[PDB]
Amino acid sequence: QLIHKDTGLIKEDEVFLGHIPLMTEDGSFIINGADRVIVSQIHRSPGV
Amino acid sequence: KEVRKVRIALASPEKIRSWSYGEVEKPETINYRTLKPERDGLFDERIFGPIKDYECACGKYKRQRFEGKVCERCGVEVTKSIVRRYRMGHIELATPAAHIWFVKDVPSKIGTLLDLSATELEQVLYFSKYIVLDPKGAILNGVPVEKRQLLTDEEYRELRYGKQETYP
Amino acid sequence: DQFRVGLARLARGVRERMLMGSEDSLTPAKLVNSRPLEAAIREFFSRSQ
Amino acid sequence: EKARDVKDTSLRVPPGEGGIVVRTVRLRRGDPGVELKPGVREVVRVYVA
Amino acid sequence: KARVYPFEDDVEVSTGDRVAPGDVLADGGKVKSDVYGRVEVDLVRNVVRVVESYDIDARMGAEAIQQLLKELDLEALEKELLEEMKHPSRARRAKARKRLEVVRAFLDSGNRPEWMILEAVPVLPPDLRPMVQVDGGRFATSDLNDLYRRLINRNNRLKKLLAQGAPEIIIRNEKRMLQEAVDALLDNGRRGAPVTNPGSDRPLRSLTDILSGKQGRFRQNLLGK
Amino acid sequence: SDPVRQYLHEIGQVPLLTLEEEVELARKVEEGMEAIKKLSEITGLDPDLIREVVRAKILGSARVRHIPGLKETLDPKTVEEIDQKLKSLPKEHKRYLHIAREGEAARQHLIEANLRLVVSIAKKYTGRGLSFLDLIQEGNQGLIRAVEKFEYKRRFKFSTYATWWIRQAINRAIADQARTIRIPVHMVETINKLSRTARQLQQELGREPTYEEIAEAMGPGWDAKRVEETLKIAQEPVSLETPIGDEKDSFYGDFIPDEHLPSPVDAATQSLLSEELEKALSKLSEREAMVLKLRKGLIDGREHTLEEVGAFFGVTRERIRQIENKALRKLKYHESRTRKLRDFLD
Amino acid sequence: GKAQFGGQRFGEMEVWALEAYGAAHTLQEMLTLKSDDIEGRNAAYEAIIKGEDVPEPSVPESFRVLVKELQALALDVQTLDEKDNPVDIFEGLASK
RNA sequence: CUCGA
DNA sequence: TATAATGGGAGCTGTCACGGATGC
DNA sequence: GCATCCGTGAGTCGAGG
Ligand SMILES: [Mg+2]
Ligand SMILES: [Zn+2]
Repeated sequence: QLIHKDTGLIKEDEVFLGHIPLMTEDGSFIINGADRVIVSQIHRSPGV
Repeated sequence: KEVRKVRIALASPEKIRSWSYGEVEKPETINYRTLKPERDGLFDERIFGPIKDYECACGKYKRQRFEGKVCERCGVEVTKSIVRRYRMGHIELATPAAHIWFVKDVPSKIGTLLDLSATELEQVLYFSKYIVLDPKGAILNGVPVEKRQLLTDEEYRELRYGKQETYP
Repeated sequence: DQFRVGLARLARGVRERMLMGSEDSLTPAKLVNSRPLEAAIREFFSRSQ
Repeated sequence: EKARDVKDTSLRVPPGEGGIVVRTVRLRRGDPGVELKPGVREVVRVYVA
Repeated sequence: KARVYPFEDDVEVSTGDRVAPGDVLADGGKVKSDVYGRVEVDLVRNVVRVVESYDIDARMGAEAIQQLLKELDLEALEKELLEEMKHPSRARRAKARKRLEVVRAFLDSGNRPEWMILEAVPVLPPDLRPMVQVDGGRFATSDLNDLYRRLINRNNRLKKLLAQGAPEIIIRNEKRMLQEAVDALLDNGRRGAPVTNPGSDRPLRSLTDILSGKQGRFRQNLLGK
Repeated sequence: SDPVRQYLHEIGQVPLLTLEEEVELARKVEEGMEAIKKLSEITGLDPDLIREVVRAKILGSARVRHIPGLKETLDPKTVEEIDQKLKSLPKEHKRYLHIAREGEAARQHLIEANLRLVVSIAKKYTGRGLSFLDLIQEGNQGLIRAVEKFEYKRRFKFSTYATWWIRQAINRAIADQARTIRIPVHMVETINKLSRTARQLQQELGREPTYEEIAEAMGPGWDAKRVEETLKIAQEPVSLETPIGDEKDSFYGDFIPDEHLPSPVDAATQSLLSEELEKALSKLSEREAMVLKLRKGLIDGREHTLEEVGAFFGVTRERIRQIENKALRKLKYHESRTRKLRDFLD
Repeated sequence: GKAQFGGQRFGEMEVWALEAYGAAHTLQEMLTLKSDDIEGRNAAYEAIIKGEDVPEPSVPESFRVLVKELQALALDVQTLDEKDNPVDIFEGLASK
């Protein structure tokens, strides 16, 4: 929604943002026809 | 003759120009609809040579009979296309530019010759400070300007255009 | 994370469009260019390590 | 003999490969559900088991 | 900080002109110059004003550097460095030696120091930085072409800016950008941020990158094939 | 270290004009140009030359270069001759010279004072194929144009008129430089319109549009084929140094064969062809073989007419044509007999 | 690569092996006729299909590439004979 | 990048 | 071609040994 | 005379994509 502070005018709309890849039942993706897997990454945890 | 040695040396501007077959004046590559090299651009057959063996750009000459002949209509030498691997071009700079190898390879060769530190050479080369070539009897803070002196922007402006100020 | 990056780029585009154009006839659709978001996602799923 | 206008640019079995053809897929421009990348008239896929 | 000089007759100097003491300002030579400075002819106030300033030659960039390098007399400097080698302090002998090695390198080679500054930038043959059409009919090209195009654009814009009498800040900026463009062409990443193509973090492959390293020309194409 | 920071500092050195200072400078510039016109009227010289001499004196000896339009090469000698031709004028005439000088000075100061506006505008055109500094410089050119075209009589602020020329310059720059394969500005506008239209269509369709839908949305004169051809012509090249696995592994260029140079096989085939053709030609008399060679271009690289070969051997064109025919006939006979040249026909 | 019908890489270490064997001609062959010598490889193929012995190799193309790329860095690399007189490896094709 | 020696 | 508009905006950083200007 | 910042190397080939 778009709001002008002075006018008080409010315009609202549902906008299309594109697509998001879906994970298959088995935990993988299909990207441009080919099955792919996003491998988990280990890193140093945030903190002090 | 037999190759026995290989020498390497600095190239002078004149040497470079002697290598060149033409100046590249336009940042253009090829034409967007003909897919042929643009004139005076990075792929120009006028400069670097013909794309096809023994054939000018327009097509007035298409055989080996004409060899060394430079077409008058399109300005392309009738020769082997292989020369597009060998013929150099050049770009004539409006202002001189330092060859970074002789600047950043520490210690700087240029900086060593002129007794300039890396910081000073950087400040001059990338336009952060001026350097004096002829003081012309100038005076800064009482002490007269000595040659090869490092002036800031404020100092140089005060010395070259004078001191002044506006008060509201 | 990549979604967040793409969204940030989209937002920059949004403010950029808010500075321009007619100031009374602006719809969400006019301000939002989705291309950088789609690009970030596509980049993640295609060319991420 | 007049030299022909066109030449052989066919897809052939590479050295050391081959077998039995089990599937073909043909995608043509100007046909339902089909839109290839710009300039591409058609794409053919052959599966060899 | 200026000196005023009123005039009742035709003035001999115009605005901008640089002036030394004992210079003919106006009135056929009656009123002259006291200090060093720049001329501001005030027609309203009817006065020749002189803002105190010298006609210094202080330059910036590879123009200045090239000048100083051209001025160098190698043999004299060699003499002085030899005198510096006779010094007791070990450090001064070290520095003098290090300098004298460069000096004598130039002396013995026959190379001129100023040649370390470029006036004409060479352009590699196009077949070594090709623009080729791939299988699908699309085009692939070397980064060198983009580096060269950056260079040419900045150079041409510089020539136009000089042709149209642009101010100092603008020309300085353009020259700086030109130097950086040459630096990107020869050795991208060596100074400052590496040049990248739009929509990518990948540094463009410069002339230095082509030669050196495990993927460089020597190891990848000459010592093995 | 950071060129942008440095430039913003150098820009920060020059203070922003007040309305009065601005108007004053603009006035001085306008009257300066008028003065150059008057000096052209009096001296009979070229306004351009006079402008260049005045500008030369204002700037200094540091910047004295040849101007493209000038019929005379601008060197300190000539500018001194012209400056002495100007200084040798009567008072009321010599006045315009001072007017002009102060005009140029005001010009410089006006640009330099208005270098910030260019930045404030140019910062909105990033990510379009041109560096920030490049955008700034082009915008600066636009600013110069604005300075030279501005008119203070209309009581409009200089920023208003400058912004237009600055935007014009930046946009022109982007449309002229952003692509490696240069595309004419009008075509660039068409391509960008096509893009905006496709994007609107996808924004309304919840998917990317077909060529057909784009054509529909583009109006009359546009069909699917034209959309496709436009998109095809708009395609930018990819880098040969694009990495395939990682930076230390492979480059796209490594997978591209050279199609130009003849392979060893092709070269050897051509060689064997020449040799076999000479072999076959040796079975003819020297004249018929030579006539064939001249008519097919195996000698001096070009095929002669029947009149040229005929004049070369000293016979009628009909005669030489008949000799060519009998030569060919013998070649066909021998070839049918030995079948040594068939395989080269592909 | 097999897909591009490619050749095996004869790397630095393989070269070292040939050097250690003193197999100078085998090595030079790998360097020239077998890879990147255009006149050399063409003539070698033709000679072999003719049943003749392979000819003497000449300059590898990647060395010409090296020379040109050094020229692009404003360095003048010159092949000289024993009398210190320049020898043109580009056969006049690059000299005006 | 992942795999192999 | 004229309302006025006037200083950017990226930035996670877990190795190692040497030659170097330096610069403490 | 001694700690500090910078630039540079860090196995091979082969395969997939
Ligand atoms: Mg239509
Ligand atoms: Zn021609």
